[PDB]
Amino acid sequence: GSMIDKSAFVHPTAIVEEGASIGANAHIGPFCIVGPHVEIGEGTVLKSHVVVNGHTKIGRDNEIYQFASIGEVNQDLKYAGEPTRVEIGDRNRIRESVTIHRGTVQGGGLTKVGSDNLLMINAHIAHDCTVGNRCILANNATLAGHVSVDDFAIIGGMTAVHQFCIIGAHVMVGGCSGVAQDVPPYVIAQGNHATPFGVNIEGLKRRGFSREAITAIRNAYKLIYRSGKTLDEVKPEIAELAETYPEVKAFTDFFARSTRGLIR
Amino acid sequence: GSMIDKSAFVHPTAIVEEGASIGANAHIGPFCIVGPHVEIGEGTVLKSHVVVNGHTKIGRDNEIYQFASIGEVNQDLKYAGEPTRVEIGDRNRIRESVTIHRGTVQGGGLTKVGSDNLLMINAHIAHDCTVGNRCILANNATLAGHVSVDDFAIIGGMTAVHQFCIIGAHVMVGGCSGVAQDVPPYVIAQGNHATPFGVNIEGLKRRGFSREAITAIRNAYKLIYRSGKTLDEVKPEIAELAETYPEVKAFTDFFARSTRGLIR
Amino acid sequence: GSMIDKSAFVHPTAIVEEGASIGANAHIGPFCIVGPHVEIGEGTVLKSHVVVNGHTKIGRDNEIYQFASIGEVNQDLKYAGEPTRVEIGDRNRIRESVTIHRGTVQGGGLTKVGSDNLLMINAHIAHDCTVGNRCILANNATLAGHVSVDDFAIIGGMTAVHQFCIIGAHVMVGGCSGVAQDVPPYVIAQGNHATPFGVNIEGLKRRGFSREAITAIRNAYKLIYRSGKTLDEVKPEIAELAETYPEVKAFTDFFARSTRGLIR
Repeated sequence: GSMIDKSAFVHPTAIVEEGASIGANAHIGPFCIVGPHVEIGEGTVLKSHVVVNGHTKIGRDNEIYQFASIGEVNQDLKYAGEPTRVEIGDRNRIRESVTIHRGTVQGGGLTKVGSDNLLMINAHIAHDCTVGNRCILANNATLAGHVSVDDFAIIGGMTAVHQFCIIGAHVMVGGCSGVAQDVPPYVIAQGNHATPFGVNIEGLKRRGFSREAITAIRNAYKLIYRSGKTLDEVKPEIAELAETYPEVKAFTDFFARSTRGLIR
Repeated sequence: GSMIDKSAFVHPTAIVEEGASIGANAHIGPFCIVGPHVEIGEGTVLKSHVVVNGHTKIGRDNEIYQFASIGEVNQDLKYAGEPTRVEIGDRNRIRESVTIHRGTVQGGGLTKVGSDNLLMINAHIAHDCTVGNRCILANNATLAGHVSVDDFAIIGGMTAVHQFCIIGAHVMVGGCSGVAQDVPPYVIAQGNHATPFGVNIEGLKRRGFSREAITAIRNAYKLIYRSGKTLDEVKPEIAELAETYPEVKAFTDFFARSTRGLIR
Repeated sequence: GSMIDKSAFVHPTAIVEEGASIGANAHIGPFCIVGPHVEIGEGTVLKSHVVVNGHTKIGRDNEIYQFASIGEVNQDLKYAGEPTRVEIGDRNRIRESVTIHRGTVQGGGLTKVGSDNLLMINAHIAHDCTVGNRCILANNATLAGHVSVDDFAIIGGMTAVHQFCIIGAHVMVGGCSGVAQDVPPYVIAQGNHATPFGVNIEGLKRRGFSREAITAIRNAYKLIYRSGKTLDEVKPEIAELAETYPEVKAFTDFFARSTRGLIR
């Protein structure tokens, strides 16, 4: 851009600073503020009273509700105004009072959110987080700095995830929990600090996983949590199992990324 | 209406859409948005920065504080824009960032709030909830879909009530709790998941319950929780006790509505 | 004042009521409301969408983010509109949706916040609280009425502190906690209800405490929590220890103020 498409609507009370890019059939509602380094994709709606600023790219067909703050200065004590970034994909529902903060130089400079996510009232995405696709952050859920939340994962209401933790794909974290370590893919976690409670079987079933994939995932879970062996001992057994059941590879990929140890 | 009473005040910066009904001596503050299917009763005040929309009826002498969202699209994954409803009674104090969402077709189409309630900062009332009269939802308290909160009940700060649960009349739920089942009237509940901790005796005393009513309620509580009998066994004993002490009937009425089992 | 300094900026969309005092190089952003009894110090910024009202004094070089409410009517059930007060010092970072409420007549009439504090998203400071200097209240942290939070103390995310409690200097309260009694200075507290978990040693080290001061503080901690003696018995032993190690005096000063008993 730096231009507002002729088919975009900008409310007379909104303040869209010169340099902002606004795509076709987007809608900027009353009392919105949009900074000059913001890009808003085709079909995206900011309902009213939304602040979007920083070097922030937002994709298509998003709906962003009142009192949300996107691209804002993060809460890291070292941050000092560096031109860091936020990227948000397509078809996200970003509800009232959601906060998504910009990255830090030290943390890699980017906070990223994928597509088809539901971020419920007052959900918080800290500096340097990566949220994937089709995730749900329930009311008042909070991701601290540098947290990853992989595809399909759900974070229950009033749950806090501690800095640097990885929440694996298809994880379900129960409400009123505090997650202090990494959560392998496909697992249910609950408590404070959260501990594992088996495989997210209902989730996998609903998402079309085969009988064989669910059994294999359960077997990888048992290797980690029931076998009594060390993680070092089970890593090759899991890779071996993944030679037949491709879904089990998700564990191997996760172990490579994990830095905080596993919830146990 | 669809009209604004001559004695109502609408701030020049507020946006009240044609069709909205606004009663005598009501006050719509700066930067408020009021949709065309909203009705606002006599004496009601929207302080500033309030969004009210949907098919939403609001009674008299309410005070609604900045950054609250009333009548908004709910967070149910099946909701698709159906013209569902919110009803709010009289003399409620609805504090900053409160969210009250509209109902779902599947859930019965109505979210309802009574009168003389205090909804503290960031309290959340989900689709299809029913809050009665003289209730208190403390800071960050969250009601999931289809939750009932009966007269005089108090929900402590940072407490989540799970979908479909019934919180009985005069219940006190402690802070930092997660309520996963139904709570009988007159009971104190605390923890995650919350468990019963006797009768809300101080509450009943302050509200003018007689010595005999408090004793009778304690006896119904003991039948449920101390006697060792099944709920099926105690139901007739409680109804029998209610033949003398009318306040005990609240239990019978509650059992008829309960669907999630009792906190134990 | 009651005047706006010639070097202050007030956005054309802001509503600053006649009588408000606004200092040099202050900045009142779009859609802000500032009441007539507000004083805003030199260099203070209200980003946008901020409500400041009541008899409220705000110092220099503060940054107050969107959707924060400062000076607002408190949530005490007895409050009835009395002209009570808020005082806020210098160089505070007050993040999105923070609420700081005015005092009560019964509680002493003042809510006070010092300098160099970080109040993270949705932090809550109730009527009659006193927050000192260099404190941190993390996301969704909540102080109930009449709570004191002394210098350097940190309150973790989603943590509630109960009414009248004192949190001592250099305390660290972990996330997802509920603090129901007083916390001595220099202590780590965690849980619901929170219990003590030793001295905040890492905090003291980073803040430049000497080897001897840290040892002495640990010895006072052991007197309270390990010795098996009553608090009455240890008070003179702690005062005796403070004759050599001045930092230990913080305990004696704290005991004098404490009213709720100690977390144990």
